[PDB]
Amino acid sequence: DLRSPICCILGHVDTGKTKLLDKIRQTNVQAGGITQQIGATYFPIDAIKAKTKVMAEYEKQTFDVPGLLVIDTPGHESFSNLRSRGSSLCNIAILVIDIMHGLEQQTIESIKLLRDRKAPFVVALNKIDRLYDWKAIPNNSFRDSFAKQSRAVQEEFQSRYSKIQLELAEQGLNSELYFQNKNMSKYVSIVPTSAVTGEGVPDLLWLLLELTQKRMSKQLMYLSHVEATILEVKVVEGFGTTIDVILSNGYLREGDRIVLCGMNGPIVTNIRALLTPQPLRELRLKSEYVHHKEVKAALGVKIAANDLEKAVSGSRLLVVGPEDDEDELMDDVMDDLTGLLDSVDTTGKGVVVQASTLGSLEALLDFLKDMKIPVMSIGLGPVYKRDVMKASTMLEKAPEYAVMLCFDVKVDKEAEQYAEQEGIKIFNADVIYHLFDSFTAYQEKLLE
Ligand SMILES: Nc1nc2c(ncn2[C@@H]2O[C@H](COP(=O)(O)OP(=O)(O)O)[C@@H](O)[C@H]2O)c(=O)[nH]1
Ligand SMILES: [Mg+2]
Repeated sequence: DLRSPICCILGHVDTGKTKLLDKIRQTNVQAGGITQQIGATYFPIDAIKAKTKVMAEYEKQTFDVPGLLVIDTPGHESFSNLRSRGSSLCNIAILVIDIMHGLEQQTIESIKLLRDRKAPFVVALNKIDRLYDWKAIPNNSFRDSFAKQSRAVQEEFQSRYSKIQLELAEQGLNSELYFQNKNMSKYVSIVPTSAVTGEGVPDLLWLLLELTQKRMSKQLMYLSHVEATILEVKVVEGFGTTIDVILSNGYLREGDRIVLCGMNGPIVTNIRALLTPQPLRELRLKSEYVHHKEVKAALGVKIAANDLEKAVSGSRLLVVGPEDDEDELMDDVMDDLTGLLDSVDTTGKGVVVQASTLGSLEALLDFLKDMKIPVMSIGLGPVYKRDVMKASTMLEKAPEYAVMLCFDVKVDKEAEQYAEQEGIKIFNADVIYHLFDSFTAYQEKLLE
């Protein structure tokens, strides 16, 4: 019937997003069936019902979708694919904000990322239990526990919340509590949360269900064509190169013929194995993985197959069924990469760019297009000496354009030394915006 929605959690360090995730993950004693998958964890709808029971006191409950899928992996893997395709990787985003700290640098970074991404999101106001002399009711709804609290506590909460709402107003986005908010489009919804007590978690889950079911009912339907995107390319012993992928829709089976985007060219291979993590320590001891002859959306799965090393993160994966043309499909999957590649001119004066994923590369090229800096070549995966040579060619005619913009990429020591001696400039940042700031700083420092 319906397709399970995908949730992603992003916040400044020590906000409690991991702890919150663990609280939601917590085994329910009554339900159950929550499985840790590769790059994600899945919650069956019954477990959510069990967790969202108290929300019956304030809101109408709907449980149409089979489950909720959230992404465990730290960072921004949920945005490794193109923004148009982005809906597949992340239906809704959870921005965790410490009610104590309020807005922080990584928070503003994440906000800007979401605005560029045009991705819908809600904010979780975590650490509310830390409010002075807060009396906690484990796993209670927010409004109930708030009503339970003393006037002093309510006033402290109101002060901090008002401050944070003001800070969000500074970033240009209007914010309101989820029940108070009239329109989701204009106002972002705040749900106060405590990852330790579990307070607000029912509100959060209910809100996710509401937004995803109502707004994304349109977005999430069942499709017989496969829908999947590669979160990561990782090397696992006994399998060589494997790809960790989120299967948003459809069925994947062993022995399937699949085509995926690759740096040099399109990759075609047959699935040798479909793998999921194994919870039981005793069984995990024999083998770290469980094999599935067939796998059904929505879940995060590790795919083992030939020629996976060339694979690019963020790329969509297509299965050629009978009556389908594999070559046509290769062009189809490659279309995003080619689409980005064309924007760069192999012939002309430009800078060199290297990125980890398609989405990061997209954001980079968008930034350069805005700043009007031309790009001669595009790079994916680890930086090598040749990639630096590409920039080295620019040195004779234009010293200023002989630079490398690299995001979330690993640079070889040989490449590092070569660039060091040659005088090429390499920009590398964990955060995409850090690279923007440092780069503009470099341009203005060369401008003087
Ligand atoms: N009191 C309280 N502490 C929290 C809450 N959420 C997180 N913490 C604390 O914050 C510390 C670090 O949080 P962590 O989950 O590692 O943040 P993350 O790495 O950004 O996900 C942990 O030791 C938690 O005890 C909360 O809701 N209430
Ligand atoms: Mg963490």
